[PDB]
Amino acid sequence: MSNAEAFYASIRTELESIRAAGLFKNERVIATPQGARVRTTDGREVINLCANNYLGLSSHPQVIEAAHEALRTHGFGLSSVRFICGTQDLHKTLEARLSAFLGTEDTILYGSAFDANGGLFETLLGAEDAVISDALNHASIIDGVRLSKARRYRYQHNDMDDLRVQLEQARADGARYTLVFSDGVFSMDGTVARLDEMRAICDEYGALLGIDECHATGFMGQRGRGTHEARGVFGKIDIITGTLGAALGGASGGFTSARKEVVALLRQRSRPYLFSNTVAPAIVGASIAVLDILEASTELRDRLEGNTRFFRAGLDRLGFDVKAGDHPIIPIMVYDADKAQQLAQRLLELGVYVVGFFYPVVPKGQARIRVQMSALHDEAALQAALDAFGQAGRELGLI
Amino acid sequence: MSNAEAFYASIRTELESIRAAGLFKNERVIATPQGARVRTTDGREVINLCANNYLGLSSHPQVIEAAHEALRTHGFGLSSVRFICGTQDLHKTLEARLSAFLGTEDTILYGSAFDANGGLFETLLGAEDAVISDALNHASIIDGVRLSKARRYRYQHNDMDDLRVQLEQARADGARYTLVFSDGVFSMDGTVARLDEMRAICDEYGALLGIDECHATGFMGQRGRGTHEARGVFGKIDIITGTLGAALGGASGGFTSARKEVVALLRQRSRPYLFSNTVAPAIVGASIAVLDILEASTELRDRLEGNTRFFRAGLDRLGFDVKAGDHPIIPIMVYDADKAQQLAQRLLELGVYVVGFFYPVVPKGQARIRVQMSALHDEAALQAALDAFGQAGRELGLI
Ligand SMILES: Cc1ncc(COP(=O)(O)O)c(CNCC(=O)O)c1O
Ligand SMILES: Cc1ncc(COP(=O)(O)O)c(CNCC(=O)O)c1O
Repeated sequence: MSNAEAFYASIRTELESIRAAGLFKNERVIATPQGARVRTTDGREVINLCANNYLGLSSHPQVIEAAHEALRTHGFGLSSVRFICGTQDLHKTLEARLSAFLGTEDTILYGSAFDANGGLFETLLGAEDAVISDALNHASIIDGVRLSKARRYRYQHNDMDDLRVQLEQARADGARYTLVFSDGVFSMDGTVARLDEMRAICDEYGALLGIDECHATGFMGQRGRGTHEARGVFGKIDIITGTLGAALGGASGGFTSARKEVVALLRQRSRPYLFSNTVAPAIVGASIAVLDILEASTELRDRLEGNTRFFRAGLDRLGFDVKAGDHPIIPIMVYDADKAQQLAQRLLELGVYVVGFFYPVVPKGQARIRVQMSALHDEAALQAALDAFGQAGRELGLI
Repeated sequence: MSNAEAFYASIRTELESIRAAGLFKNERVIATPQGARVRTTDGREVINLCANNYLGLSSHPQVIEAAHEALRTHGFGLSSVRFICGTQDLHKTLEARLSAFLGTEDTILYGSAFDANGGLFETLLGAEDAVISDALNHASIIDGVRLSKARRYRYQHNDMDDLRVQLEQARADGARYTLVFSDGVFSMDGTVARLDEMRAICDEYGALLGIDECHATGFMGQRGRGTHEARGVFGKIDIITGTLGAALGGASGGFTSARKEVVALLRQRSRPYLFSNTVAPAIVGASIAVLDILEASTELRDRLEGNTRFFRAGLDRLGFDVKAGDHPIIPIMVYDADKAQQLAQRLLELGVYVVGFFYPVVPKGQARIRVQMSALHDEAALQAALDAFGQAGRELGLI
């Protein structure tokens, strides 16, 4: 046995253990555009209830047409980072429009929200500084923090008292600048960070407040500006990182939105911005069309909150443990990972497309289906899916 | 004076410090698609010699048309990670086509090569293991390694004796598995890793061999398959990370190519694959077309080789320290940062678009112009470029 082939055996052993634990993820091959209804390669049409396509913009024909026109005017790829020959007029326009949309001075585009978080903390903070994360922060945030030299603190999920505890220990530890950072809306449980309280706590200690808005931008808040609008702290946020790949088009891209001087240091120093490709022209162009759509009417936002309020009441009535208000992320807890695999595959047989969340995506013993509402869903599909959840929820002992 | 505002003052001071040092980067706003000639929003049309558009596919009409078709048949965004509802038949087809193109059993798509590198080492290696890196490895590789718990060794740039020294030490320090990782072609100086020697040196120690192929795929090797083809080690590479945003279209996306079990574990466990958007349908479809073009004929990479040997030989006869031929990346050292921005500015006035390279993109005191060849250039442009380089070169003291 050679070391290299030994290595491949440890990999194959690891892959076999993951199956045995029921934790192996199987990809489903979709044959159609993203949509509230979708078809797999077997030709079966099913209701998609697990997409980040909150506002239906992923296949919106005006967004689609703006991609066609940006290809015509501005080409397919740029094959360059921003500071060389990857900045088109489109990127500057989109950054201006996102900053106005979000209430910030400026905005810097990244290839993904993952890389915005990746290149944020190491650029702005040093060994003398502290970052203090909600314990449930998205993986991209944790890895961005791990790449920084900052001192790290974690506070219990949504626990404003533990947040005060950590800011005390961080100040005691001699922190110079302190950044409190959290998902605006949490990926896996739908809860909404208490930004109004956190803005107050931050001011008291003099800490910066940064949020990750991937699951808020476009629909949270009366005008879909984000969690900070819904919490009454619009214009009061130090750092917004976010994605173009959820409600704002779904294709690719991310951003950091902040005061002008923060954004300016990120262009000069942030590693993903210096060393990774610019957002593709058709993407930037369609994102500008997305902002025109959402600033013209809150209808899509309102429709989402409506469908959500409907489908949440529905799951309440059936005996599922869902709070039943608004929150387009409806986490249906099943704890056991094998149950989650069963429920996902039973619901697929009854014409509903959802997917099992289990470790390492969610913690062990806390498996779940993450149901995700879209503004696309019509009452027929909504009522249809409730029947599939009621039936499958009874066949497998959940209600 | 509040802590928050003092932080912003720090950022402002640092920006100012960057500008005083001659290290502040200013983006130029291009109003046109990417191509051999380009026009900025001030109307001036100029010769582009600093794109990653090595094969000219960034605005190739068949690549633009495939992206058009994919928008029609498969939509704009998927707004989902792969294991949920972000997998279309296109992603499976491109992963298959790429594996065949590169000589590997399977491929896993990422949002970028930056993320492919970011999600590799932490998923495959542990604290018991070792990574040995060429000292000039790309920032994305260093960042991926930093995120893993493996022990880190560096060998001197392209120094095969030092690599053996590190392989001994890593063995003497008790490494379980050892992965030797390197740029295929190096970002900032165009040198080509000595994969033939390294595959042999790796084999002595049973170390793995991994390569970052961003500046190679499409055009390195007789059939353009990679640096490994060019060194006669095709099919003998444990790990290939690489991009779709350079020679292969220039829009977005990246990949890791490896044996079936590595790729399978990357799907199960790689954080950017789990937690960041799938590649957009238009980019995957246009990528499948890109491989159709490059597998039908070698003319584009052949015209790239010609354009390079002509231009490298031309700058040599002009007195530039440039050397030989065949390396599409032509570094032109100026050392001083100011001299780098001046040279780039003077070349713009003479009708050539290049950009100064300086810290932190390259080391302090080692500023350069990174000329980059494309297959797109006619000899009238390459000749007008040479005249522009001879004039600006002798005006600023370079020749
Ligand atoms: C060696 C290397 N690796 C990874 C990346 C990241 O690629 P993506 O664009 O796919 O993230 C780059 C980008 N380098 C761009 C340049 O040299 O200008 C690179 O040069
Ligand atoms: C809070 C949060 N932050 C960052 C990211 C990364 O975004 P990009 O896809 O732009 O890299 C995600 C992805 N979330 C995927 C999901 O919830 O299924 C997220 O949920």
